[PDB]
Amino acid sequence: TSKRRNNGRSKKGRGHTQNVRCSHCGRCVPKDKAIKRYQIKNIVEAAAVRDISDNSALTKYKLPKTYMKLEYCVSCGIHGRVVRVRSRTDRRNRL
Amino acid sequence: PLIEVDLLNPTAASEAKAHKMKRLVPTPNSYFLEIKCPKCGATTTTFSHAHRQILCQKCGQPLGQPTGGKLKLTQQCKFRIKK
Amino acid sequence: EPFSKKEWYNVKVPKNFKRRTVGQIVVNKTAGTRIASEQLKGRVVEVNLADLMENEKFGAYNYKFKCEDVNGKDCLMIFHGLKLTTDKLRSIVKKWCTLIETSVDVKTTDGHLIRIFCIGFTSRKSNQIKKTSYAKSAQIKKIRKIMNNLITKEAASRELTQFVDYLRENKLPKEIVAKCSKVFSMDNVYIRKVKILKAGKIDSLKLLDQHQ
RNA sequence: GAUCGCUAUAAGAUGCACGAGAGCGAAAGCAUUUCACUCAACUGUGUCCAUUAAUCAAGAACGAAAGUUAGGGGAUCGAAGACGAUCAGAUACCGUCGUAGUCCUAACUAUAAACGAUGUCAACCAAGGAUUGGAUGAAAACCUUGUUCAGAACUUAAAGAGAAAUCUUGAGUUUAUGGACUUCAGGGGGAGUAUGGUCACAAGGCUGAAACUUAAAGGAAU
RNA sequence: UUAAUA
Repeated sequence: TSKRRNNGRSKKGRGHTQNVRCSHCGRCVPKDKAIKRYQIKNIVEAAAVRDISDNSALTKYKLPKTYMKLEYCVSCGIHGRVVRVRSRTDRRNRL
Repeated sequence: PLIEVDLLNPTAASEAKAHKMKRLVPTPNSYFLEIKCPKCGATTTTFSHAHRQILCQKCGQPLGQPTGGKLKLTQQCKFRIKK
Repeated sequence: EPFSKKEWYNVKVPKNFKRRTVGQIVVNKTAGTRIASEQLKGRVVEVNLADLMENEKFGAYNYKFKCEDVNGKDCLMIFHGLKLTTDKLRSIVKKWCTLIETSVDVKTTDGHLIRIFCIGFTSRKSNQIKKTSYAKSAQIKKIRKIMNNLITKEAASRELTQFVDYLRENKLPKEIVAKCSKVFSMDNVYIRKVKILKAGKIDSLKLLDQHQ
């Protein structure tokens, strides 16, 4: 029956939550049920950082980063290896 | 509780910690006090948890402000507990 | 050849900034009923603030200017707006804190009508142990009303040109933090965008005062 | 003269990041900030009444989405439909276009995996750490701590229960069987079907069998 | 990308 005590959600004291769109499928998933991951990366890959820094017109300009929050449905979180299927006794670990 | 204490003779500290109703014999946490006026020498007796502006009987150096559970007496108002 | 008819004009920003020339802008040469000085009348130039001041402590601000006349191969610019750099705006949004946003419509002393946007964030404390730092709905409205009133006093009293140079000094963000700290712990206060809702009247002599 | 780039406009819709096992609400549900009008609850109380209470056939308000009626709006998406691919075929999945619809106002409809699949009220009840809103001491609104009231939760159990999964703010206190009240079920199908009654503009909703058929259908775990 | 049946 109940594979999870919380039913796979994060909703406890309410009846409805708004929807969000899967970043890969475009599916509609509720805000709590969606798999939310955060990403902070530089706009230049590790190979090209040296090339840009060589020929630059600015004194010591610091390369900016990009920040975006990605939300995945369950199907596209498992398939994209964002999350894995865990053991029956290891499902309970929340760290 | 697994460890148990006497239910007829609770300690003075234990009864003080408990809720005002959940004591052995329920007692109020409030009291009646009088406030000497900053302006004059008269003492006005009033409830501890008054729910209105407290004025002197002489003038009205307002002596207290009602704030959701206990009178907010002015910093210069001295009081004693009426027993 | 496509560039055979093209001309390059020098761009001049007002004297408020350390750097007076920011680049060159292209326009086709004149034609029958097409004058380049007439065509370079609605061009908006966007340049970083770390270039107009020649210091990189101003790098997270983009400034925009419009052209008001062509004074002999020179486009005399006037201030058109300012906006936080996209990387900076998204780098100051922490997760477990309350975000406070506001916008004010202020009429300057010299007649310009502008819109100013302010952002803020409830912060942690030195000895704070609990993870979250949220504010009640009462404290948010108190903070917003303070930063709404405080930003209006500093902006309405001064003209558009001197108010913009005031924004370069951190007095306003520092003063907001030092006046909303008696309600809640605030750390990051920035003016993310300034618009110009209604362009006030300008004169050539006033513009000449603005340009040397 | 597309895609692309800058600048300007005017409607529709939406309300990112903050946004959480956080809050509010009887449930459905509720997210730009300001001002009003309300409402509810918690806490505080040497304030008042004095049983006014609990659960409730009949009956009555609210009831997601879709759907219906009549105006306005008609951006995006898009049941139907039309193309192009894939395939043995593809009326589908993939791509392009696109009507009703999606949005607002007034009136219907009254159904959902409307779920915590766990009725409402009340008593007793093992160890914790944390959090939301108060009251109260200490430490100089914010924050760190002691106590206590209310709320959504979480962890441990060699204990209690259960067929087990699991439950512990109960699914415990039950063959050592009785705290109060209401609703529902009686092997699987036929079947929420036929007929009868009633509600609705309609789709449909509420009530609701029988003949016949069959030794299994089903639940949790290895 | 496609992969029906006993």
